[PDB]
Amino acid sequence: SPPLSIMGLMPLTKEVAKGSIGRGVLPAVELAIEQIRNESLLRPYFLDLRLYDTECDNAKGLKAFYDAIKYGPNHLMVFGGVCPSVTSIIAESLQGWNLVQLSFAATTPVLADKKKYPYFFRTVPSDNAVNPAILKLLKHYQWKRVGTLTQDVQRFSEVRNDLTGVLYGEDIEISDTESFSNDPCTSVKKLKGNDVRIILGQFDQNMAAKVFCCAYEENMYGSKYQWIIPGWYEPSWWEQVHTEANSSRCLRKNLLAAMEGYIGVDFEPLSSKQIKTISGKTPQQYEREYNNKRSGVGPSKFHGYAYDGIWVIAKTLQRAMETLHASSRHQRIQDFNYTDHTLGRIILNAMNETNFFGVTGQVVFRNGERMGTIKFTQFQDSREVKVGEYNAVADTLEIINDTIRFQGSEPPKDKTIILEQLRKISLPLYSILSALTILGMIMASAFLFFNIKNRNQKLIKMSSPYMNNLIILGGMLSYASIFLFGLDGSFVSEKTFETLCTVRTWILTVGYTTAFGAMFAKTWRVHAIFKIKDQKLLVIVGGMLLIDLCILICWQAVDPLRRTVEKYSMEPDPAGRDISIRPLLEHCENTHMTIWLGIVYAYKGLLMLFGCFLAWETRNVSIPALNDSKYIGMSVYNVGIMCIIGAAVSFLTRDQPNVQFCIVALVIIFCSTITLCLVFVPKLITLRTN
Amino acid sequence: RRAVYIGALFPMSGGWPGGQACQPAVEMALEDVNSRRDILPDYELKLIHHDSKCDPGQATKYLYELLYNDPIKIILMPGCSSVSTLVAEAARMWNLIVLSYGSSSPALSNRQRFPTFFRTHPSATLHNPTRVKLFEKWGWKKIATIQQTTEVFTSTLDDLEERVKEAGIEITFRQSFFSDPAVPVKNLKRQDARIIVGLFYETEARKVFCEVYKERLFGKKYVWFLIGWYADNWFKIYDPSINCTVDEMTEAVEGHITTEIVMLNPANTRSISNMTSQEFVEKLTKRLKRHPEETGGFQEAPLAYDAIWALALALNKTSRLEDFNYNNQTITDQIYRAMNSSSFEGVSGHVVFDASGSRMAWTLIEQLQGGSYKKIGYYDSTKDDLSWSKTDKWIGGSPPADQTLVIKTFRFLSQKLFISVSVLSSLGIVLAVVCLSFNIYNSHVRYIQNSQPNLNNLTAVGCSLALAAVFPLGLDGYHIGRNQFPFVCQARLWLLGLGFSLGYGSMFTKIWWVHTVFTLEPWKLYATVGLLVGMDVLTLAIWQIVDPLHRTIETFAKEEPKEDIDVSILPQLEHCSSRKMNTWLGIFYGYKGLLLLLGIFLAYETKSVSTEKINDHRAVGMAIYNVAVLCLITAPVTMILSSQQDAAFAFASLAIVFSSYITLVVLFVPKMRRL
Ligand SMILES: *[C@@H]1O[C@H](CO)[C@@H](O[C@@H]2O[C@H](CO)[C@@H](O[C@@H]3O[C@H](CO)[C@@H](O)[C@H](O)[C@@H]3O)[C@H](O)[C@H]2NC(C)=O)[C@H](O)[C@H]1NC(C)=O
Ligand SMILES: *[C@@H]1O[C@H](CO)[C@@H](O[C@@H]2O[C@H](CO)[C@@H](O)[C@H](O)[C@H]2NC(C)=O)[C@H](O)[C@H]1NC(C)=O
Ligand SMILES: *[C@@H]1O[C@H](CO)[C@@H](O[C@@H]2O[C@H](CO)[C@@H](O)[C@H](O)[C@H]2NC(C)=O)[C@H](O)[C@H]1NC(C)=O
Ligand SMILES: *[C@@H]1O[C@H](CO)[C@@H](O[C@@H]2O[C@H](CO)[C@@H](O)[C@H](O)[C@H]2NC(C)=O)[C@H](O)[C@H]1NC(C)=O
Ligand SMILES: *[C@@H]1O[C@H](CO)[C@@H](O[C@@H]2O[C@H](CO)[C@@H](O)[C@H](O)[C@H]2NC(C)=O)[C@H](O)[C@H]1NC(C)=O
Ligand SMILES: *[C@@H]1O[C@H](CO)[C@@H](O)[C@H](O)[C@H]1NC(C)=O
Ligand SMILES: *[C@@H]1O[C@H](CO)[C@@H](O)[C@H](O)[C@H]1NC(C)=O
Ligand SMILES: CP(=O)(O)CCCN
Repeated sequence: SPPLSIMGLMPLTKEVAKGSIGRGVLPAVELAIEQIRNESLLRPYFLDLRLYDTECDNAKGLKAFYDAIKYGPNHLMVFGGVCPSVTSIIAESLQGWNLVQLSFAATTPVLADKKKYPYFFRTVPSDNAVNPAILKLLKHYQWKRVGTLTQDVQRFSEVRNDLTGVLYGEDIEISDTESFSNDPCTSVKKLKGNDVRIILGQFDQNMAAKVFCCAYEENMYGSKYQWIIPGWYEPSWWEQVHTEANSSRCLRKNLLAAMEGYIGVDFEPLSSKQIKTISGKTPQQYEREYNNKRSGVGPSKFHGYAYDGIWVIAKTLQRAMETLHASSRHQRIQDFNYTDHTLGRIILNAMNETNFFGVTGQVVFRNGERMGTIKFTQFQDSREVKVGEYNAVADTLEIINDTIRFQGSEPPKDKTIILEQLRKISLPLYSILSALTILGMIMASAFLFFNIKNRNQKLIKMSSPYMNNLIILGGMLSYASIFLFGLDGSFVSEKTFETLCTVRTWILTVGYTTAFGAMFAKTWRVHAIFKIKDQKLLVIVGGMLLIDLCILICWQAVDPLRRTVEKYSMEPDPAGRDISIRPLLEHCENTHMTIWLGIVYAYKGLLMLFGCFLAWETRNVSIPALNDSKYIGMSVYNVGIMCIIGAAVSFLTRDQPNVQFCIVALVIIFCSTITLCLVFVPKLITLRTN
Repeated sequence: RRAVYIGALFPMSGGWPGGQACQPAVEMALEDVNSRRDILPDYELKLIHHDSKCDPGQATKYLYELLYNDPIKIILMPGCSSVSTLVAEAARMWNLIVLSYGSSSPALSNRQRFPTFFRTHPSATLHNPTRVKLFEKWGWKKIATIQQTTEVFTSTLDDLEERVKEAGIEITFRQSFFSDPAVPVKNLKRQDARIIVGLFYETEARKVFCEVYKERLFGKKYVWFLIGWYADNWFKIYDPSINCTVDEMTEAVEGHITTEIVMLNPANTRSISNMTSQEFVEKLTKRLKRHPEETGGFQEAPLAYDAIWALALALNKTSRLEDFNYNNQTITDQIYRAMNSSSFEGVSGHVVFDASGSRMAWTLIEQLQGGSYKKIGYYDSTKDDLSWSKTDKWIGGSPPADQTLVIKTFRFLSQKLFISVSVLSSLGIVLAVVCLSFNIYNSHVRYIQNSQPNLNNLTAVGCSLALAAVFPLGLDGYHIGRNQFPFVCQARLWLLGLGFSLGYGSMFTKIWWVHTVFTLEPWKLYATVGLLVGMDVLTLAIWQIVDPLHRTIETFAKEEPKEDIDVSILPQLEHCSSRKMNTWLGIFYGYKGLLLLLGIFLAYETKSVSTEKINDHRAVGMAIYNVAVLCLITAPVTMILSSQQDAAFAFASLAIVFSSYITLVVLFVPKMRRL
């Protein structure tokens, strides 16, 4: 039974700070060989394991490596290596002799580049097996606005570089990305100014006290935030790193209430369930046997991820040894002068595929890295508790429910609420103006009653019935316009809003026409005085109104002047809590607002100017009591001035919707009451004289 | 003669091919040191060289080959930095001496970890006294870095960020990558930095510049800082490991800044080997085979040429070296004591490798224009010398910057709207005083029959002082509005408070009498009017001397001028106001408006006759009604409209001019009527 031996390098003495770890894993392998020795799968051979010392030092490690090469038998693979520098130095220079290295505690991310590490495998989930599980947890709580805060070391930059490639494809965006070297909370102040609420951190154990105290001053705690932190720190790491001979810049009792309920992400040492594994015993059997197996050496947390790795090595060698050739193959596995490249290839390619249930679940690989299990923890009452699990082959996340909680009564939100709001008219103003217009309508009804009452009285001058009736009918029809103007979107429900603005224009144009006709009747008399028909002047004012009204009705039949709406996003806190509200307001416009409105406004201005010329020319035509050429003149000058003011005002006050309504209302109501009183009340006083 | 052996690693490919110019140079040195009978009477030196590409794998294999072969070796001569660090860390267990010649890591200065290490190459922190200088000439404060994660660049970046803290400049954005730089460049583009300093190898230089082409992070507002010891055409070679093309790098590397260190004595001296410097240059260029412009590692030949001579002089200083084992100490310390006390002159000036480094002084700065290299200017570290040459060609003749923001006050039409109002005021201000003069000199029976002209002189003076108030109203920050701006608004307020009150009172007292007479005069009404106006005078002077209106800036308008410059304008507008205005102005306008309504009430309450005094009541009633309605319409508008660019000035000016015109015509129509 010729033997075959494998090399191992680990710290051994007690004078170092990381020796017991080695002294933590030496009994576990001491079981597995006996378990082989009780079955002897290698029947014509015998397994041998050589152990040496490195003390995680380059000079001594390289000397021991060279001495083991020079004065040793034919070795096949190398297994071990715990210090994060000598491991990399070996693996980067492992290709010259064609061996494969297997580690069980090296969790540094630089060993993931298989462009310069072709011959390196590990049986422990590294720090890149955390990035999938967290994303799926987000898909359990719908968190999308997230911010990252990282240090600047190698392992904390490899994780941040891997996060984009893992988190690519989904609808989650990284809002901020900061990096500090000695002062963290200048960027904590930038994250405060950017208003983030979910924080994922990557920094070592030492910087955490400083980050949470200066982050505590900026108030990024309470029931409004959530921190995701790596969790391979030693237990109770805060009751003593905070003391640090004084570390006065942040005290204890104003920090324990600040770092409340952060989420820690780590891996899991053992399996909770029970099936029949590859050995033939339960995980409980192996844990009891290990716990009564050691004599006085304190326990470690890595003896399980290496106890299965040794059995992995035995099964790969057994699956690689038995190829088709036998005699030449035993000559070929005893002629190994470290030059057989083909033997290295058949070892790597046979180790590449492996699938069985070990002691930490199924042992399956992906590009060298083991698919494993992830454990979640949360901080409650100055202690850490386990809250979840994440499978990798089934891609499920199990939450131990009846345990987790939150500071409020619900999960927090990623960002505040955007609320759109319309700007409404004041209801007391609308009620008052509507009541005043209604009173004017009633007064107009009384005036029409008077006009109809003495409709057949010789003392009524028997002159201009129809023109005064038409003036007062135009005024009655115009008061309904200011009744109709002050609408709102809540009281129309977008049912008649697309029609009321252009029938407002309809009624308005009718009012303009009747106004200009009662204007023009005076100028007709002045044209007669500056030198056949019963109803032709009425006919001609109707013809003018009809031609300019069909001009409007067809122009607007073609013009679908409809509703629009703009917004002004300057959202403050009105209620004081957090709902950001923005204002938006509607309109009724068209794509040709300059041409058509400019044309109609210019023609109304031309009519007003012709009336102004007639009023300038005529002051006294010696008219008898049948005419009242002075009141009409006073009315037209007060109308032209009031209109050209209300026009320039309504074209200007666009950003104040609660003054232009009251302006157009006062100019219309005031103009109409003054015109009707100046027309009517001299006759009213005459009738009062009787 | 006996023979001794040295071990050497010469990198001839990879991230820094130097050996192609360094292997013949050492081969030019041994034949000169083995020909002088002074330094070695009974010994010969032999060389065992090996290629490494400065990759740690082949380096480890050949190191194992050297340490366990025959015969026994004496010194090792490493190459690139990853092997120099590996050999220096590993050589403590065999008691050897490491002498590097191309490593420039600052972390090799820590003598506690590296006891037996010497080098002739200077430290890499010599670039940091330079870069800060180019940061003070062009005036920048926000930069950004990108590096390849080897400790040689981390320590240099640490020293730069340590020494930049004193000049006020501060780092803002850091990035890192180990082998694939796509995500840091994408994030840097998304963060939009403008001044970038790169620290990476040559092949990663190509694999980042084709991806900076693929992310459009170049052009007019981006500055790139690089290293200087690359080849002259390090982008004109064919590389199958990339997808980019040559014109996508020709447009990518235009306008970057490179810094290097000079390495040759420019003077004309005599060395220790009886040879000047350009004759040495001529012999070396003759021994090679390709052109010296593209031969890698051409600048570092005299350092290796002095690195051999120093050990030669040291070996003459020791002068029993034939039974040297790998476990005896008394020779390693004897040679160490002989090497610590050595200093002489060689080819690179005086050679004294015993310091904390930093024995060279000068540097050299270059830029790339049109596919050609150009030397900008030298530098000295000690005496702060800076031999500028004025040849830097930016885009537009000026270097870029980050982004800024200008502050702009508003103005208005200082000619068209102002000179027209001024001439329109001047047309009437003289007619006012000539009609006043006509009121003065016309001592006439019928004018005595009309009203007493003192109350018309009051109205005229009031309207004159009101008319002479457009000039304090139209002036702004264009001419005078620097210091006595509160006094310009004060002039406005004094003129306004006088000129309205005087004329309105001079009408109101006439209307008061013409009311109270109808259904003593020479002294009763005038004195109570004088009292009333002095009351009005007191009201302005009370809260004009207790809480005046000095200045107030209002800023509303937004960012983003969206012009061809990235600058951002912030518009504001200044006007004269106290802390509280909407109470005092409101109460004064209402208290005056009540008096105006009372005046129109008194004008309405009797219009019928006039007797023995004057009969101007219809005209003065119409004029005061017109002025009243015009003021009542115009005045509450200018309080509402805050955009006073073309509305609030124009409305008030039109109101003032129309009121003045109507007052004048109503006042001096009956004179033309009666004459
Ligand atoms: C290399 O070393 C040699 C010496 O071995 C140098 O040649 C020497 O050059 C000097 C002038 O610089 C010569 O001085 C002259 O001496 C002659 C008589 O020998 C005399 O007639 C002249 O008036 C002058 O004094 C000297 O002779 C000569 N050495 C020999 C042996 O001839 C040479 O300059 C050195 N090269 C460099 C680059 O320094
Ligand atoms: C090592 O084993 C893995 C897994 O068996 C191989 O990955 C490939 O995985 C896909 C996914 O099912 C299969 O469809 C392919 O057939 C696998 N390729 C094979 C078996 O060659 C991986 O390729 C293997 N590597 C080597 C070098 O053989
Ligand atoms: C990167 O390079 C690959 C080559 O490996 C490109 O694939 C080629 O694409 C061109 C089209 O531009 C084809 O004509 C070739 O036949 C392709 N060759 C192969 C081997 O695929 C690839 O398109 C390139 N991608 C980018 C983004 O540049
Ligand atoms: C270094 O080399 C020089 C020159 O060979 C040695 O110089 C000595 O020079 C004097 C001059 O008169 C001679 O008498 C000596 O004989 C020389 N020394 C020897 C050993 O020959 C110098 O000694 C050497 N340095 C040493 C040996 O440490
Ligand atoms: C090795 O050389 C160094 C040179 O720096 C020695 O350090 C001393 O450096 C100071 C610097 O001002 C000099 O004044 C001393 O003369 C140096 N001492 C000596 C003995 O040269 C250092 O002492 C040397 N010797 C060792 C380390 O054993
Ligand atoms: C700082 O030192 C004083 C002196 O003993 C001590 O009372 C105090 O607790 C220290 N501060 C902290 C945070 O431990
Ligand atoms: C999970 O939590 C829910 C609360 O919504 C509870 O009703 C249910 O029983 C829990 N399931 C467990 C603890 O298995
Ligand atoms: C990183 P290194 O100083 O060893 C190579 C320097 C090349 N001039």
